[PDB]
Amino acid sequence: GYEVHHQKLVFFAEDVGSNKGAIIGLMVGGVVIA
Amino acid sequence: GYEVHHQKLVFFAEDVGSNKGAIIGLMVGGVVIA
Amino acid sequence: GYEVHHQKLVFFAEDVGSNKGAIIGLMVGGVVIA
Amino acid sequence: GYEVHHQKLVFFAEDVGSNKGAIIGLMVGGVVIA
Amino acid sequence: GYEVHHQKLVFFAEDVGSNKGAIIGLMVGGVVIA
Amino acid sequence: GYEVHHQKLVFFAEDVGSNKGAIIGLMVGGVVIA
Amino acid sequence: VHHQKLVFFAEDVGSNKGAIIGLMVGGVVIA
Amino acid sequence: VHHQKLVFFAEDVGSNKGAIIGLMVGGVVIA
Amino acid sequence: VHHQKLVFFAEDVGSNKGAIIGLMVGGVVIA
Repeated sequence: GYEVHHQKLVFFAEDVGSNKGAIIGLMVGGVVIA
Repeated sequence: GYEVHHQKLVFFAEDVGSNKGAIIGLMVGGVVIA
Repeated sequence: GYEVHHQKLVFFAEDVGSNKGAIIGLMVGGVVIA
Repeated sequence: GYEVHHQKLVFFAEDVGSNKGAIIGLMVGGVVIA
Repeated sequence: GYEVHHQKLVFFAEDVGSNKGAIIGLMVGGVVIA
Repeated sequence: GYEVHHQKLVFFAEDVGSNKGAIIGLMVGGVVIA
Repeated sequence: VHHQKLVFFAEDVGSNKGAIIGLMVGGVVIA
Repeated sequence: VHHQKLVFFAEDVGSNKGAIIGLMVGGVVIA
Repeated sequence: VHHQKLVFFAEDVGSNKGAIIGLMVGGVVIA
């Protein structure tokens, strides 16, 4: 038998988040002047 | 037997989030001035 | 036997979220001045 | 002045491609038995 | 002045490609038995 | 002045590619039995 | 030269998505 | 020169997704 | 020169995704 639980993956926030600017989760080339 | 539960993936917020600017989940080239 | 439950995938908000600006789940080229 | 051209996003074989089995672009749940 | 050209994102074989089994681009849960 | 060209992101064989079994680009949970 | 039952199935065959060739001499068969 | 029952299945075959060739001499078989 | 029952299965076969070839002489088999 197996058992897996309570994992997590977070990216820039889990409770409170703001932003003034770029956030790119994945990119191939390009100019993020921001 | 197997069992998997309570996973999670988050991106920029889970409870409260604002934004003034770009948020790109995936991109292939392109100018994000923001 | 198998069992899988209580997964989740959030993107930019789950409970409360505002926005003044772009939000792009996927993109191929293009200029986001934002 | 901006320019963007000749991008691409090829999911699964932008040419002659056989298929005997499941292909899913997004799946929030289920059981895929290929 | 900006330029962006000749990008790419090839998921799984941008040419002749067989397939006998599952292919998933995103999956929040489930059971894939290939 | 900026330039960006001839990028790439090849996930799994940008040419003739067989497949007998699971391929997943992202998976928050589950049981993959290849 | 005596041939009998080159390929043989003795019960149910659930499906088929490919070539089931009893004998080949030449030519292309793209299943 | 006597051939008989080269390939032989005696029970269920769930599914086929490839070549099941009883005899090969020449040519291309792309399953 | 006398061949008989080269390949043999005596129980269920879940699935096939490749070549199950009873004999080879020449040619290409891309399973």
